[PDB]
Amino acid sequence: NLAPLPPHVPEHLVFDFDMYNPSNLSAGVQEAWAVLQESNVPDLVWTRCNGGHWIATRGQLIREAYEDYRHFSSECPFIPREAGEAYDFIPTSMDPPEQRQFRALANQVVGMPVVDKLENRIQELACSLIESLRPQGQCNFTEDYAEPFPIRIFMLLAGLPEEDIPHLKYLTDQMTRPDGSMTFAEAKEALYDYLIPIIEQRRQKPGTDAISIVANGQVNGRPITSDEAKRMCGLLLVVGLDTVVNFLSFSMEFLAKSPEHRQELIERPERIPAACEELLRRFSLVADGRILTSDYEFHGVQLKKGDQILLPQMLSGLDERENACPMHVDFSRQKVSHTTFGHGSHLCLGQHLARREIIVTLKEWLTRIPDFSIAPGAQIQHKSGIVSGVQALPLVWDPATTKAV
Ligand code: HEM
Ligand SMILES: CC1(C)[C@@H]2CC[C@@]1(C)C(=O)C2
Ligand SMILES: [C-]#N
Ligand SMILES: [K+]
Repeated sequence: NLAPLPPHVPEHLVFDFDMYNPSNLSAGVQEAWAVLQESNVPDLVWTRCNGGHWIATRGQLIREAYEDYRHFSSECPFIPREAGEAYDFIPTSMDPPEQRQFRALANQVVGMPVVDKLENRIQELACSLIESLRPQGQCNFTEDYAEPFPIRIFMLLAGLPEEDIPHLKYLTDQMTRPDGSMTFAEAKEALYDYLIPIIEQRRQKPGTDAISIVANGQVNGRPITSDEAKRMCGLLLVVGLDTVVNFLSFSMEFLAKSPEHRQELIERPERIPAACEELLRRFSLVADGRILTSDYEFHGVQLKKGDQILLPQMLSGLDERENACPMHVDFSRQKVSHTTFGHGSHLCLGQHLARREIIVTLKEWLTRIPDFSIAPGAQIQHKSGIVSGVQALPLVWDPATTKAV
């Protein structure tokens, strides 16, 4: 399904890339997107897939676009256009200066101060989940750890019942990697339908959970509205149930296939934090964008008001121009460059919580299960979208090679 080429788009810039089903997906999602960085591909191309839109292929352009919110607005951040138009989460769908006031409040429920407060619970849950799997000698990492670890921590922070995970998780997945049963707009409404009654309930009987803090919060000295609160909590649910969950699987998949890298972290534990950064670069997984506020000449390309442009956060770090031998994983990499957590005024506010969950996972898993690998004959399949992920990751190991402690 290719949309008719717009009149202002030259044919030499056409590259029909499908962000929801890249043709080289079987080789790994990151490898599939990297095709946009081959020698014969321009720095900015137009794809006729998913309604038609621009795609910045190099970190230089991606960073520049994210810094220039006057021309590249977050008002319509998702492709396809229907999704981007329906997208109204706060503060991701806002541009400065109005965005800032809301970002401050959001930082209050996911900022570093909140991570320090969860420090104990994060550490405890990781050890508990891993210790329970250790004696089994096998696991389906995606649903046995990757999901429950980050999600239970989020559900506790938001004061929501763990039994609501299945439903909420399904909805958020439809917003980033839709299966076709629900449009972005339908998933958003379902999400709001779930939150509306909860927000009102907590505005009446204020609690200490993230939702209560947002619902009874203030934005630059004035009371937040129920509508605004709803839009903020919606974003929280999505950011709490998708990114970290998927990134942990890309990292564990890599460790399972690389006995040498596991040994390195076992013999030199002080490199874990640095390894986390190298993995964040190599297995970057987000790709959203912006909409043009007006006609604008960008790097020799004529963009028209209303045009959508995908600015893959994932591609900056894979750009050979930013990191030599980009597909190569080296924990000793001197200057690790990437935009995995975004760039510009929307720079991820939960990155401190994400790094903590990643580092804790690396340490506590290798400490107990230093030896493991992909299940016999298993073929790990990835899925592409606004947030890419791993469909399943069956792992196996010899229980006698593990250490309970
Ligand atoms: C490894 C996982 C993570 C990655 C790769 C990631 C990535 C991103 C990126 C690329 C953006 C900016 C998107 C844009 O410019 O439109 C973003 C925004 C944001 N992230 Fe994360 N994130 C991660 C984890 C988290 C977690 C755990 C939380 C908190 C529960 C969180 C909360 C947020 C919030 C609130 C924003 C919006 C800030 C704003 O729009 O001003 N993120 N994230
Ligand atoms: C593209 C994103 C990672 C960013 C934070 C969560 C996400 C899925 C959004 O809807 C905005
Ligand atoms: C952030 N997700
Ligand atoms: K919108």
